[PDB]
Amino acid sequence: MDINGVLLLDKPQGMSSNDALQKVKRIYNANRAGHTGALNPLATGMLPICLGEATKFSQYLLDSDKRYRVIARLGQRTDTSDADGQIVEERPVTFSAEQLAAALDTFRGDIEQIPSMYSALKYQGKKLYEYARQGIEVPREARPITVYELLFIRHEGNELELEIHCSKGTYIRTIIDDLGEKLGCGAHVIYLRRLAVSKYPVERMVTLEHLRELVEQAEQQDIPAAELLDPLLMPMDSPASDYPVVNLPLTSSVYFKNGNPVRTSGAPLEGLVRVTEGENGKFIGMGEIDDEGRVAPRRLVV
RNA sequence: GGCAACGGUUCGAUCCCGUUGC
Repeated sequence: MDINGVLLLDKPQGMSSNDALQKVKRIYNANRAGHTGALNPLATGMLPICLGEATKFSQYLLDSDKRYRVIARLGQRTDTSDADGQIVEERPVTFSAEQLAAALDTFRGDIEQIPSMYSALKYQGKKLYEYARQGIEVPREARPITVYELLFIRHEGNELELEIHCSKGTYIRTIIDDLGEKLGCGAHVIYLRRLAVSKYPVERMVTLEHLRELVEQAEQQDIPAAELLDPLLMPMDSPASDYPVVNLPLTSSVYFKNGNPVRTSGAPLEGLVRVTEGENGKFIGMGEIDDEGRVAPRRLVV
């Protein structure tokens, strides 16, 4: 009975995202597990973990929006754009309040971004950071990201704190390093927390220690860790919740499950959709409307 | 299932996802 679902963990600081994933994977004794977007060791926040069948639809989160809380240290520039690196430049913070508003505004809307060499973006088979750590630079191509909202939380001393909502693949890290140059002093990130991923309730987040407490509480009360861990998970189809659902009668789905496109009533004129079966409205996987208007299976649950 | 190339995701994912080849 492999476990399937989504766990909204709150990543501990100074831990790599893969490490958090493995510990969660082991804790739930799940055969398969993947995360839907990384968080740097320094950062903390929401890191969705897809378990079992859920890993199948992880691309949808991977591509959704994320909201962050970040504090930057003005006057200093690091080689990795964050506190976890060596300082390469240190200059006086001398920008006027109005110079700070103009800048914060240049990063609003649709913009192009050249990510840090210290990232997992792939170049010729290797991770960019691999070249970095070896003291090598490679040409990068500006990527198009979207800043939905930028919030000026404050500005005290050498600190500037903001909260931003952005599209997938956004390196707030780079905005700070970029902004640091616009202002004239330099700037690296010292605090980073992902508040949300897509329309996910921060109220469902749980910390690694909290999971470890439930496990402990389980042996103690002599009950299966599952009876406590399982309820913390979101449904496996949640990653595709952003799509229209469609139900098929047991009769129409037996064909669907054999890779056969089928016809139904309330079937969208195009795009992806979640497919469910008769009564319970049980989820059986992702479909897509083809040229003939039928609902063609694309990825199914075993 | 698997193996390989390449890409994705905010950096120490071989491990998760996708394209392609076998």
